[PDB]
Amino acid sequence: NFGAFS
Amino acid sequence: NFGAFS
Amino acid sequence: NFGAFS
Amino acid sequence: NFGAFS
Amino acid sequence: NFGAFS
Amino acid sequence: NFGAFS
Amino acid sequence: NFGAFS
Amino acid sequence: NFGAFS
Amino acid sequence: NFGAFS
Amino acid sequence: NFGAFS
Amino acid sequence: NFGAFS
Amino acid sequence: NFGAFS
Amino acid sequence: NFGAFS
Amino acid sequence: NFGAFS
Amino acid sequence: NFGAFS
Repeated sequence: NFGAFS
Repeated sequence: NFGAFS
Repeated sequence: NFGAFS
Repeated sequence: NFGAFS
Repeated sequence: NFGAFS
Repeated sequence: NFGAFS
Repeated sequence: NFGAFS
Repeated sequence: NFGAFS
Repeated sequence: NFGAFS
Repeated sequence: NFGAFS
Repeated sequence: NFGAFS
Repeated sequence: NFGAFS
Repeated sequence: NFGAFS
Repeated sequence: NFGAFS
Repeated sequence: NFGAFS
């Protein structure tokens, strides 16, 4: 799972 | 799962 | 799953 | 699990 | 199984 | 199974 | 598990 | 199993 | 099992 | 099992 | 050469 | 060469 | 060469 | 060469 | 060469 600016 | 500016 | 500006 | 600015 | 930006 | 930007 | 600015 | 930015 | 930025 | 930035 | 959101 | 969000 | 969020 | 958040 | 948050 990857979140950036989210 | 990938989210950027989302 | 991929979301950008969404 | 990876979160940056999220 | 391989996922990149997904 | 292969997913990129998906 | 990895969190930065999150 | 391989995940990068995912 | 291999995870990077994931 | 291998995890980096994950 | 591959560019996405770049 | 690979660039994403870069 | 690989750049992500860079 | 690999850069992430860099 | 590897840079993360650097």
